Amino acid sequence: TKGTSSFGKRRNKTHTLCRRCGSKAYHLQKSTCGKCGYPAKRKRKYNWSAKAKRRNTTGTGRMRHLKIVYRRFRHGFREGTTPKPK
Amino acid sequence: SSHKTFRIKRFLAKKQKQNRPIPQWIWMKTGNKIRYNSKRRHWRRTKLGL
Amino acid sequence: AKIKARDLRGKKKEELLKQLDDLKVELSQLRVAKVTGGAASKLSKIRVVRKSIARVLTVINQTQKENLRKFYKGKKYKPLDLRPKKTRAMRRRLNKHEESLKTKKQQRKERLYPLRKYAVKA
Amino acid sequence: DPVPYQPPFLCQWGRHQPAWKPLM
Amino acid sequence: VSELAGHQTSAESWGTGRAVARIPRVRGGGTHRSGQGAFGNMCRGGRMFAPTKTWRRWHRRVNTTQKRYAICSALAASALPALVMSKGHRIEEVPELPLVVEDK
Amino acid sequence: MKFNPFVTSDRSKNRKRHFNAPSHIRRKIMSSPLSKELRQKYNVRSMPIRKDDEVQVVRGHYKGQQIGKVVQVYRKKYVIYIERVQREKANGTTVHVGIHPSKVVITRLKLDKDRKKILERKAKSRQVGKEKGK
Amino acid sequence: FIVDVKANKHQIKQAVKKLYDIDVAKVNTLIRPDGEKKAYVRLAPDYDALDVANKIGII
Amino acid sequence: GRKRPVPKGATYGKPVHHGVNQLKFARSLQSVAEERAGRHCGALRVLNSYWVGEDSTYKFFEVILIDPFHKAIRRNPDTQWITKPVHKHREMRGLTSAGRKSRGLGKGHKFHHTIGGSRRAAWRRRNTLQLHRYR
RNA sequence: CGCGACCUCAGAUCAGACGUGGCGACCCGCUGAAUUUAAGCAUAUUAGUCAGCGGAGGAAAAGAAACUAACCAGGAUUCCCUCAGUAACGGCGAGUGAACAGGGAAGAGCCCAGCGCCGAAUCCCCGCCCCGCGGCGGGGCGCGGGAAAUGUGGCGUACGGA
RNA sequence: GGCUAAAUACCGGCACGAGACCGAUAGUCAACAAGUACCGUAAGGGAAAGUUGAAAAGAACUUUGAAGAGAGAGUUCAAG
RNA sequence: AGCCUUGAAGCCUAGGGCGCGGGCCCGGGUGGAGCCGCCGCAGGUGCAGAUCUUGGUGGUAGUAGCAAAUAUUCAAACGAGAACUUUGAAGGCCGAAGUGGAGAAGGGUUCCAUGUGAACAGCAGUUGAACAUGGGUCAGUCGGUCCUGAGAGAUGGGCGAGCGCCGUUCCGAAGGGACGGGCGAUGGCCUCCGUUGCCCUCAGCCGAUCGAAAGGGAGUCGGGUUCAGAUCCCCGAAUCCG
RNA sequence: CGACUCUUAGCGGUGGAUCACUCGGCUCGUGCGUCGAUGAAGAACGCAGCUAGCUGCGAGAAUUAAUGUGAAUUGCAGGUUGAUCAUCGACACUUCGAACGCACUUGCGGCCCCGGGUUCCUCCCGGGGCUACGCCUGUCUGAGCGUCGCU
Ligand SMILES: [Mg+2]
Ligand SMILES: [Mg+2]
Ligand SMILES: [Mg+2]
Ligand SMILES: [Mg+2]
Ligand SMILES: [Mg+2]
Ligand SMILES: [Mg+2]
Ligand SMILES: [Mg+2]
Ligand SMILES: [Mg+2]
Ligand SMILES: [Mg+2]
Ligand SMILES: [Mg+2]
Ligand SMILES: [Mg+2]
Ligand SMILES: [Mg+2]
Ligand SMILES: [Mg+2]
Ligand SMILES: [Mg+2]
Ligand SMILES: [Mg+2]
Ligand SMILES: [Mg+2]
Ligand SMILES: [Mg+2]
Ligand SMILES: [Mg+2]
Ligand SMILES: [Mg+2]
Ligand SMILES: [Mg+2]
Ligand SMILES: [Mg+2]
Ligand SMILES: [Mg+2]
Ligand SMILES: [Mg+2]
Ligand SMILES: [Mg+2]
Ligand SMILES: [Mg+2]
Ligand SMILES: [Mg+2]
Ligand SMILES: [Mg+2]
Ligand SMILES: [Mg+2]
Ligand SMILES: [Mg+2]
Ligand SMILES: [Mg+2]
Ligand SMILES: [Mg+2]
Ligand SMILES: [Mg+2]
Ligand SMILES: [Mg+2]
Ligand SMILES: [Mg+2]
Ligand SMILES: [Mg+2]
Ligand SMILES: [Mg+2]
Ligand SMILES: [Mg+2]
Ligand SMILES: [Mg+2]
Ligand SMILES: [Mg+2]
Ligand SMILES: [Mg+2]
Ligand SMILES: [Mg+2]
Ligand SMILES: [Mg+2]
Ligand SMILES: [Mg+2]
Ligand SMILES: [Mg+2]
Ligand SMILES: [Mg+2]
Ligand SMILES: [Mg+2]
Ligand SMILES: [Mg+2]
Ligand SMILES: [Mg+2]
Ligand SMILES: [Mg+2]
Ligand SMILES: [Mg+2]
Ligand SMILES: [Mg+2]
Ligand SMILES: [Mg+2]
Ligand SMILES: [Mg+2]
Ligand SMILES: [Mg+2]
Ligand SMILES: [Zn+2]
Repeated sequence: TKGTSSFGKRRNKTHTLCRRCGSKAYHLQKSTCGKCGYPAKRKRKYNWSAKAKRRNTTGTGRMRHLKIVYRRFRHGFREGTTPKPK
Repeated sequence: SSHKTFRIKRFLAKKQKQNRPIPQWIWMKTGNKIRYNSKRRHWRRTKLGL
Repeated sequence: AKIKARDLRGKKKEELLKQLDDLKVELSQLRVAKVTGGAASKLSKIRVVRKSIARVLTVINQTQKENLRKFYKGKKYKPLDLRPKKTRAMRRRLNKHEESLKTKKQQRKERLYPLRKYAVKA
Repeated sequence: DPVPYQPPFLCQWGRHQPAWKPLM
Repeated sequence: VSELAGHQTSAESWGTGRAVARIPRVRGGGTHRSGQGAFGNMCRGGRMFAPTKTWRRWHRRVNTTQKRYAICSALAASALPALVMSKGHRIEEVPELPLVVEDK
Repeated sequence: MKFNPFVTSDRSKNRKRHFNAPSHIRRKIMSSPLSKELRQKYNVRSMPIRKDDEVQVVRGHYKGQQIGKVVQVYRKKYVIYIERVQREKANGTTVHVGIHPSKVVITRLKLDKDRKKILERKAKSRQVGKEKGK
Repeated sequence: FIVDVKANKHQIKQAVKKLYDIDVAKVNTLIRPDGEKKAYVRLAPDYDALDVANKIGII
Repeated sequence: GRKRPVPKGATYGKPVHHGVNQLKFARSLQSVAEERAGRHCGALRVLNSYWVGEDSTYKFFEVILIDPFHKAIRRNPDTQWITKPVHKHREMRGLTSAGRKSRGLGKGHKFHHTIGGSRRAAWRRRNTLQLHRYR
């Protein structure tokens, strides 16, 4: 009775949606995230998890600040200057 | 669960709006490569994770 | 009329607020017309109203923040929004005068022994 | 419906099963 | 060919029994690539036999005297009449085959 | 050959820069030669076509000596539509047959201030090239 | 009405009172499975709901 | 000394690596003091440190920390190299003296294992094939 | 007991600044195996290697001898060819394994404490005026406030110096 | 006790250039809405999938059938 | 000075053949855009097997099977079409620890209406939890929110090369609170009081914080209303706290 | 000539092999070599007239302003004193997140200033600015049977 009859007792949840990585890997009893380690100040990443690196890198998401950092870098980070009006 | 939370209800609310199919004008464009919505989640087939 | 950003800059702030409120009433009426079922002229007009609201708020924000930096230009301490927002490692550098600050002994060396201009013969 | 997983392994003919045994 | 080509997939072999061909197969999953076969040159996807390296001996050096001998032979055969046509050049109307022109 | 090490001589990259060009480069690519009379008059080899231009079709099925007005310039499919260059659908409606602007000659230009500025700038560059060649 | 989800009942009451110039008896809020906040604004009986609906345009 | 952080014995392997008690840490306790002070103060930067006292159970070190951000250091050209971002956390890379004494770097026949940049640069420079073009 | 200094230690949503975390191919500091080989295996080997941890920069590190040599002496550091699979290490087994010098790429040198001379001759912050203010700097006016003799600045550092 | 460019390294990022390479079971897992769909409580695992025509010119209209389906007619050089 | 939209590669061929052979060349059809001979060069260069990898398709085979829990019958309607849809009548079953009416976890639009019979519901369907358009969850009183339990977990401290770990009262100056009195400053018919600023004076607590939608926890019931919501909407009665 | 079975050929179906194409990879080389409390990487949720996914953006939400370009976007409707595109230097950038008022339920606070309420009279509502830890310089308030000087 370790299989089909024992699968019916699975209703209480241990993990839930995390609020830093977004994945459903936030354990409720230990109060920590198994994906990124949310109560830790640092991101949980490893070099044995080489494929799990590239799922979450800088090239993955939006880069809503880093692309305009690159755009300001390619003209030398000018600030306050305006082009010549008509 | 009838006892929902706001975060879980908002997460279900986004998926309920994603569950709708494509319109009929989207395959009349020039460079169309979409015949149908391939991300149609049914409530019996895929259980949304969790 | 076509609300352009050129004539919004010379006008007074209260006229900008009155035109903003008129555009908000116009947006609310077009949303009511969309939900009741309206004309495609109104359905294309709501985008023009949204872009006009964006233009009016942009001109208001320009006339606010350039006047604020004109006010805080002469002062030594200025707010963090008015401070120049560049990269953090470039903000945490040395100053231009501090990169030119040399010691007295190094200035004495540069005075007594400059790198001479010379050439040799074949 | 997604791709069904492969037919699972079932210890069918070990020492535990008396339905068939070899010469011992 | 890149060294990561084929080795990014984790695949343990199923062992014996299972009546499968004793190949490292993809560890589970509800997808098409699950128990399929990743490593090996004969499997679909994965790696190929003998990945070509960046440190192949691409360049060959020749002795300087052999290089100069090749230059001297290539210049000396450009004066004989039969060897130029056997290269293929239409030279029937050329007045002299060592064609030397002025410095203008 | 090309001697600039930054100009691309790659087929896939040139096809990428062609078929993924923004609209101001689409206008630059979709240009058409002028007629012999307009070319002698303005000393301009070619110009980008506009919605209000006149066209003789040079190559294709609809070629001839028929001067037709452009309906509109459709830069997404790299094509223009001409007034009398059209065909009949099965149901009966007339659909303008698309012509690429490379098989298109201009008989009359629609002259605005920017159009005259581009023509004068091209004539000036042609005169500078002719003076440098002389 | 359909309301942004970040609102309060007092915010909906003062918003209806400032926009449409009408007094409010109470506000009942729910959040739809679409995501937006449906608001049943019970008015005072001195003004008519059908008259203010004909004023704003809905019918 | 530093003991091996393992459960009771249980260093799973060959009898070379079963040593747990008599192991020694590669850096000195003065450099441990420097890196602890520099980890407590990320803004302050370690210059060097010195011994003041020792017990049987403790040693005691004064670590000199410098602001790279105060004007008396920033406007002084003799110490403005401290204000440069290259010298961020010298105590971890081993750029202070107590860390440089643990690196085993120097000139001559007694320091062949750190010729080049460091010991790691020495090992990497020695363990490469220089597979040339024309060979 | 009261008042006033100094020394240690607190409390501040005090005035002005900084650090936290990410990427991590290259670089630095630790920690660190077992597969494997030795036709077994335990020293060795894989190997200061994989994994783990911390820290930056556009390079990092190193770096101007408590050096190499023993020659008619060379002369900071880094990298390449060669030394050289050599000297040497190793159940002297399996295997491991540099350095000097020579030819080049590059080449740039220096500053303190101490020892001493100069009325602390030095540094930070706040008030006013002028210039400039999108790398908050220069000069003048303040019986303004502090830091500093438990030592700031100038001359000066092994090539001698005063 | 301390500082210092240069020659040196770079499978991350931005902008590029080239190829005696591969040509959709190959080449990066990913030429396409690819770290997507999907699976596992989780750490993690992880696909398949390019080609009408030059131009939709994507078959008007008649007719059997409830329609899917056809039979004529029509477009195209070619609906083989 | 090769072949080619006056038809390249690929593919099929009861055709003509050549070479011992590996293989190759012509004839006919399909095809629509590139291809080959010779001298050299280079390789990811030749399949019948590896319980080979991927994809596809046969015999089995129209076969095994659609057999657990007593049972359906007649007429009418919609409809092209009815054993299964709907209504009426008859006969049955679950026989109040139910096949009934409601909740928790979980599911997430599956709830309701309209239309469809392309795909699914291992027969069918005019039907459905399927598909496509639209709608639906209204609270001071019902819960969460508050408290604490078993426990978890910061600060001080200790340890640790280090991310950090231990520890919860233990090597802590751990309070920012309030009665009264004095002083100056404001506000209101400066009456009299509140607000704040300083000083005197007073004070024990216990460990920051989290931790139960069944524990403790103030206070809402009756009637009516929707295709789908009712202690929530409407009416009539109350009631708790500030 | 029957049915069934075997072989070959024409044709038609299952299937997508071969060939030819390639806005894609792989490798090598060059220049630059820049993130973040002035709030990074990442995540969540919203934004289109008809908009699921992708892409882009942040309540100004498939974009605002400025410059250059010079008559369009387009699947369907709607409307030269500058449409659309690219550059982007100005403005703006919801909520988590180093994440910062304490917790992560979107819950509970505290201080100051404004508008309804008032006629400062305390609640209530709405808006705005602060309130994370460590550390550097200085300031203020302090403690000490620590070292002293005066009465
Ligand atoms: Mg549990
Ligand atoms: Mg880390
Ligand atoms: Mg299920
Ligand atoms: Mg000096
Ligand atoms: Mg492969
Ligand atoms: Mg050129
Ligand atoms: Mg060993
Ligand atoms: Mg060690
Ligand atoms: Mg150094
Ligand atoms: Mg020593
Ligand atoms: Mg402060
Ligand atoms: Mg860091
Ligand atoms: Mg062995
Ligand atoms: Mg062996
Ligand atoms: Mg063994
Ligand atoms: Mg070793
Ligand atoms: Mg490592
Ligand atoms: Mg950097
Ligand atoms: Mg350096
Ligand atoms: Mg040397
Ligand atoms: Mg030799
Ligand atoms: Mg021996
Ligand atoms: Mg070794
Ligand atoms: Mg040497
Ligand atoms: Mg001195
Ligand atoms: Mg020296
Ligand atoms: Mg020294
Ligand atoms: Mg030294
Ligand atoms: Mg080249
Ligand atoms: Mg494919
Ligand atoms: Mg394919
Ligand atoms: Mg193919
Ligand atoms: Mg592939
Ligand atoms: Mg095909
Ligand atoms: Mg054909
Ligand atoms: Mg045959
Ligand atoms: Mg073609
Ligand atoms: Mg090849
Ligand atoms: Mg085969
Ligand atoms: Mg049958
Ligand atoms: Mg049967
Ligand atoms: Mg029931
Ligand atoms: Mg029920
Ligand atoms: Mg239903
Ligand atoms: Mg069926
Ligand atoms: Mg703990
Ligand atoms: Mg609680
Ligand atoms: Mg409870
Ligand atoms: Mg094909
Ligand atoms: Mg395929
Ligand atoms: Mg949308
Ligand atoms: Mg604009
Ligand atoms: Mg413009
Ligand atoms: Mg709670
Ligand atoms: Zn997480």
